[PDB]
Amino acid sequence: ADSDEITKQNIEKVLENDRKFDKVDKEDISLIVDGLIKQRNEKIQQKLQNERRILEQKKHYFWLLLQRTYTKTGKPKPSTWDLASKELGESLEYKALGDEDNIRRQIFEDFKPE
Repeated sequence: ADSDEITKQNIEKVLENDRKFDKVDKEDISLIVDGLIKQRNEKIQQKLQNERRILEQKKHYFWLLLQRTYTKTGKPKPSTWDLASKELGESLEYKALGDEDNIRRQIFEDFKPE
């Protein structure tokens, strides 16, 4: 979907019908293109939402790990994630977001315990 790859013009060159365009107006060409671009955007969006569902489960489990390590009363939530991460990273749930490093730092500060 990303960049549409000039889908309208590539489809419009096909909609010339090997240059037999003589019985189709200019209105038909644009409307078919707009439908194909919208369906390409929808197909991209549905796939991206499937990736998000995998991340939603891991955010709760990492929050459960951070709560087990840094509870309300037992260990205070660090003021800087670098101090936290140096002491956190033996446990496997911080390693389960080791490709999602921007998410793991944000959800740590935004944990808000109790």
